[PDB]
Amino acid sequence: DVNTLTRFVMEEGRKARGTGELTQLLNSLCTAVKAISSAVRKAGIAHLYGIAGKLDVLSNDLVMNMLKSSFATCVLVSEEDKHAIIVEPEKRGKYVVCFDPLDGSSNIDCLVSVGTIFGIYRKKSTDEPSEKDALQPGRNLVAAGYALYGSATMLVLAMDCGVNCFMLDPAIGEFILVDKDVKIKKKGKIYSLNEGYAKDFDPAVTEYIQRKKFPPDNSAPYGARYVGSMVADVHRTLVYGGIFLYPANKKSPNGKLRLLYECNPMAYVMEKAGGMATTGKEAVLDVIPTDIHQRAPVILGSPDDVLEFLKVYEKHS
Amino acid sequence: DVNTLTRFVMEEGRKARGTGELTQLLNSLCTAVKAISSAVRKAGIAHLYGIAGKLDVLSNDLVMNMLKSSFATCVLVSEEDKHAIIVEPEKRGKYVVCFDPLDGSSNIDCLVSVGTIFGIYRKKSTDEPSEKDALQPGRNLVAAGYALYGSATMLVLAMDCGVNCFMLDPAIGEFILVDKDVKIKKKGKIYSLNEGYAKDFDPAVTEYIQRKKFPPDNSAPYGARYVGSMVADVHRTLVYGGIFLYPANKKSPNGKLRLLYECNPMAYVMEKAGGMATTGKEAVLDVIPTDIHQRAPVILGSPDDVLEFLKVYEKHS
Amino acid sequence: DVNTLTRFVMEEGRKARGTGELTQLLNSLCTAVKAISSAVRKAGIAHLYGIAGKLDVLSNDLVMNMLKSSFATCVLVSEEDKHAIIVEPEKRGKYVVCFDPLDGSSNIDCLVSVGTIFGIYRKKSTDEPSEKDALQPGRNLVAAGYALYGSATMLVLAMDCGVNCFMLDPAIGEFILVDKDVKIKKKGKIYSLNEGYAKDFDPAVTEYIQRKKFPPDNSAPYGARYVGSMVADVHRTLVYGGIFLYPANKKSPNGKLRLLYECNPMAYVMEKAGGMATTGKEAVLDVIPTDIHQRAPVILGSPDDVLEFLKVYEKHS
Amino acid sequence: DVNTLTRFVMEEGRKARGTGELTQLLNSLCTAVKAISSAVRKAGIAHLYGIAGVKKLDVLSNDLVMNMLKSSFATCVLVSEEDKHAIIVEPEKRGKYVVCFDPLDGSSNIDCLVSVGTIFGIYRKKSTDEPSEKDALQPGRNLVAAGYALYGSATMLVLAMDCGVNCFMLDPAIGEFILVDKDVKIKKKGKIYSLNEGYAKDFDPAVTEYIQRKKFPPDNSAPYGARYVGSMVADVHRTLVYGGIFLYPANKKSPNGKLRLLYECNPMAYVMEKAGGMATTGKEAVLDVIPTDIHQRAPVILGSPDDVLEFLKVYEKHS
Ligand SMILES: Cn1nc(Cl)c(Cl)c1Oc1ccc(S(=O)(=O)NC(=O)Nc2ncc(Br)s2)cc1
Ligand SMILES: Cn1nc(Cl)c(Cl)c1Oc1ccc(S(=O)(=O)NC(=O)Nc2ncc(Br)s2)cc1
Ligand SMILES: Cn1nc(Cl)c(Cl)c1Oc1ccc(S(=O)(=O)NC(=O)Nc2ncc(Br)s2)cc1
Ligand SMILES: Cn1nc(Cl)c(Cl)c1Oc1ccc(S(=O)(=O)NC(=O)Nc2ncc(Br)s2)cc1
Repeated sequence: DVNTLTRFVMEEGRKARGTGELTQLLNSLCTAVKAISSAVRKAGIAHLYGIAGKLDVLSNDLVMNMLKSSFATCVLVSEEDKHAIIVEPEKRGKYVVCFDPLDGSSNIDCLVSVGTIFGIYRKKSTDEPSEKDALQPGRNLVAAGYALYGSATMLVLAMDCGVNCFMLDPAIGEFILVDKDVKIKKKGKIYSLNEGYAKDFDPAVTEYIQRKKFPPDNSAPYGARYVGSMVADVHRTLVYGGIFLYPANKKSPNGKLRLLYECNPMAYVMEKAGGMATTGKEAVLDVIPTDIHQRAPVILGSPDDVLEFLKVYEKHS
Repeated sequence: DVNTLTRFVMEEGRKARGTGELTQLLNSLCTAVKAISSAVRKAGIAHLYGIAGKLDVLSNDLVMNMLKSSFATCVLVSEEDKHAIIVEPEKRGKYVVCFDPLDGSSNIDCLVSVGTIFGIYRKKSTDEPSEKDALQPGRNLVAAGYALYGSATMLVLAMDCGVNCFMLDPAIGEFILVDKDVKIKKKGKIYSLNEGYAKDFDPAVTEYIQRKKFPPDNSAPYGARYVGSMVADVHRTLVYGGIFLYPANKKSPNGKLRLLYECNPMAYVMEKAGGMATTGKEAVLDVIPTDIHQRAPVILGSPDDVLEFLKVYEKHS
Repeated sequence: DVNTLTRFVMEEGRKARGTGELTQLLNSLCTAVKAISSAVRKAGIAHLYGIAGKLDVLSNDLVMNMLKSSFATCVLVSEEDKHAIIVEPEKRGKYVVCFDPLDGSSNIDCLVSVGTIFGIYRKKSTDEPSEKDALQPGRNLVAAGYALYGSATMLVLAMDCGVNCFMLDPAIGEFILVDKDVKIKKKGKIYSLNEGYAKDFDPAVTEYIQRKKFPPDNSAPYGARYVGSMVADVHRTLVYGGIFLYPANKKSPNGKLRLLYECNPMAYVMEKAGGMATTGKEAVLDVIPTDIHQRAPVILGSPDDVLEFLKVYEKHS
Repeated sequence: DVNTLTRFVMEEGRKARGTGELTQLLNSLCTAVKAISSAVRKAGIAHLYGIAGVKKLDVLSNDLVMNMLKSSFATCVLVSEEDKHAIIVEPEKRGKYVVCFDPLDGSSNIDCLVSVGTIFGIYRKKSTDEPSEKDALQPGRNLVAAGYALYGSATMLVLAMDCGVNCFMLDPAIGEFILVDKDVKIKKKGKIYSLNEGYAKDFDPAVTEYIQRKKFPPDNSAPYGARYVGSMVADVHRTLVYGGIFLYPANKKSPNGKLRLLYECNPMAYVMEKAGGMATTGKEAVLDVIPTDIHQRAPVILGSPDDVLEFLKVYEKHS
């Protein structure tokens, strides 16, 4: 039987017997994602170039408006907005959404892959909506994932029962279920990070990457990959295995990536696929935020590889 | 005024007052690229998954058929085909085409950037056509370039008078002139290579990469990017500046990339944009081929960055 | 606020808080409509014509497979099938759907307008399903409507509270609501029928056409339009006003158009918009079918015009 | 072998060993036809209805056709249904051709999603005077090429020239016109007539009789069927594809007809003849009328050759 994202979400909703508010959220999110992809692939560009005589701003506008009009959300935290967004009373619902509307849109001049990342939280108190409702630990996530605008457009959706991958067919505007319940390899052969920052590496990271290149035994050295776009680099790790690092050093003791709308959804997708995601000191999903735009270090991927990193990291503790 | 790819090539053809055989070729190749892009973006994939009840092989078949049926070619070399292709007598024209129909289609499961790379030669010998007609050095190219199937679909077109970039507008299926007479930065700040082969690196490469991480003049360290797909890495280098390296290792004593339909078209675009491309001993475009699938090492990019590598290279004899 | 067809159906579905089975139905039907439209507009025709080396049949297969796999249907009557289709046990649900997957596709060689017409009924008995579940009169319709593949693709959806029109935006694959709670004019200025059949006209129709061309009270005469595809003509009647006639004559005492999947869903749309639809003797919606493929004559449109037709009609006994 | 319109035009242009001006012309028109098609299909309508928080279609269509032709460097006078006076292309962008076009015919009923179309006729500039409006006052006999885009259930381009008529189907996945029907010819005699019978009370005595013969044939053969979409491009292309007759004739209230000679009557007549059909005004051939005004009207009766002749026989009985 053929399966779409919309058919998938309704069947899970009927199993759980909810009211439908979460499904209205996800459907709005898919629709916004399809409009973003259309703009990213440059539909209608000939008109700007004079046939008859902004991209991340538009992206944030498509996601914002579609969520407000869903009548299912109450607080929206975005990489584009300095303060959290409070939905007006007439359009209010019960969910909290943290998103990066166009991850990697800084290097979009080289036609690099870009993506939309989201984490969806349930609102905990009945107090007036405010920023405090987005300050939950990654363990509290209801669902999370990302859109990859790569050679094709794919939506990866993680929930309690696991991770599923959907492919956008642009002829009809439908996400097609193509990979059910994916699990990451127990141990990989690729390591992923920016080695240009070598002089600033934490001493454990230095040794761990050295062990990937010069094994003390006779194993094969690892290969290396780094796109510079999180949605792309993390998605390769899921599909091929290996380790992804944007770690802490003395210059950025808390890392560079934002915890809420980058680190948490990817940590969630990883753990639901059998992987791990750590800061070195603790699991990313266990961190309690105190600011919506706060940073977190992250090392994620295959479990044997993260354990091997934690072994070196603790050796230097 | 709006300019398209077809209008651009027709304008250049009347300037040159040629017959139009090259125009029919370029038009045929552009049609093949618009077809491949539609396949890479998964248009119509919903039917494969039963809505009504290989990709690089297809890419190879689309480029093969459109070039044959243009009546403009006589020898065709492809990464998918073990031997060169001899075009039948009724469809022969005066040009020779070397192409990789879907470069990077190995990592196409991680939705990595993929692309089509091509190089165009006027047949040189008057002999009956054979594989020897594709063994010309890259200096002899009439035109060269690539389609990058990234976040959007772009065609980069290089010729004697320079490099032009066209953006595919899928709404109307037309390439739109968006970057006229493009030039690479004189010097960049990103380096690109697979550091997993560090244990097999030649001493010259070992030293040059050391200089990128720990600069001797206390300048800021370069950043590193490595997609693992040549079309993406080169286009990022072209759009931003910097250096791209795939040198030899123990597994590849003659280097890894293919000279005919990977290294040379990229050497041509670089030099036509003001960049450089070397193997260490000589310019890639100066290499005289003896076998159609032969390998070459390559270091290319911004002119100041490649000169700095060769300076280190001659230090080690 | 922007509204899509999917948002419209879920919000109405939550208004009634039904099980979700009818929503899973309409979502599947909408998905088939987008697929038909893409093939009707000739997406991918280059592959059929050998770029790398039926339409009503595919249309019927898309609607059949998408409805079966919705788990919301058990009996399906289609213009393409001699007998009704009984859904297999594991996929049986509670709704009955009548559809013409591609109305007017015989004249598709002149690129005339084509359309999909559908009506949805509820299962009548709790016994095992059979054809009798589709032999309901039009008065029982839960929903009905049509897609018009014209200069654009529009979905007109009629239900208890009235009729709404949605426009397919092909860039993103979403139906956008453009006309809310539509009503036809009380009286129009256009009549629509095949006047080449003048020789077989009932005396009443002849007189009614006489008064439109030569008004006895010197009002201005009506204009004439006749496309020859029912979905197109009916939609023109709704948008501009007037009357559409395919009536009974001595040769076809029961008309030409089919009652289940052409006449009934169109009569339903008209009445829900403030119009009328008659066979001359009674309302179309009051007709009891005895065979899934039985015919009925139809006169529909503006209320003053249907009454003026019946006025002449009753004078002639 | 697969054939596209761009490949087809480059091949014919190379046979004739021309300069390339006419191919650059048609290529610009094909692109204008694809942008119009994309707009008529309502791509991007979600932005007009507030999905993220303009021009009428005939204004955009006329702007698209105008801009692409000027920028082709192949034209010098442009007559459009939208513009009162002829347009003289500025000196730096002048070429040798004159184009009379209707950019979106039938766009009045576009609210009922009726078929719409683009009609065009191409002339070479004849005189060596500085270009002016008079350069468009040539009779239809002078056409280099003519045709139409029909934005119907699919988008098709019909191109007529000296050697005949060819049809291309737009594949929107790649944006290419694909040659699908080569060298079309209309049937010698059809079974469909096309005109607005609602205005019967003003009919000329012959048109009354001819339509009388089609509904109640004197030889008791089967009657013709009637079709009238109300949009010229859809109706005429149906005539070409299936045969029959299309009529918009003269009456006492409109002695010169309603349709315009330059950008409606002549291009449809030209396509008809190059496919084996006829097109007449009753008194003379459409292609033989010498205009004195670029927006002057003409009656037109066109379609299968045998069907048009039966009209002219009735026409002359009434002198
Ligand atoms: C928790 N989680 N995370 C993802 Cl990801 C997915 Cl999937 C998923 O599973 C649910 C759970 C609850 C809901 S819900 O609360 O919205 N319930 C409904 O929608 N019920 C319906 N009734 C009629 C129709 Br038709 S659907 C939706 C999806
Ligand atoms: C050399 N180079 N490399 C690229 Cl890339 C491009 Cl662009 C370009 O420039 C030419 C040069 C020669 C030709 S040609 O030899 O084919 N001649 C013609 O096409 N003549 C025509 N006549 C009428 C029309 Br209309 S076009 C085409 C393009
Ligand atoms: C009857 N009619 N005809 C048309 Cl046309 C339309 Cl609109 C319409 O309105 C309904 C009424 C009931 C249903 S239903 O029985 O399927 N119920 C639900 O779907 N409930 C849901 N719960 C959560 C989510 Br989310 S939807 C569907 C549509
Ligand atoms: C007269 N007519 N009507 C239609 Cl319709 C068509 Cl088709 C057609 O036939 C010509 C004749 C001449 C030209 S032309 O004068 O523009 N010549 C060229 O384009 N020559 C070329 N050289 C290299 C390339 Br490549 S094409 C264009 C089309």
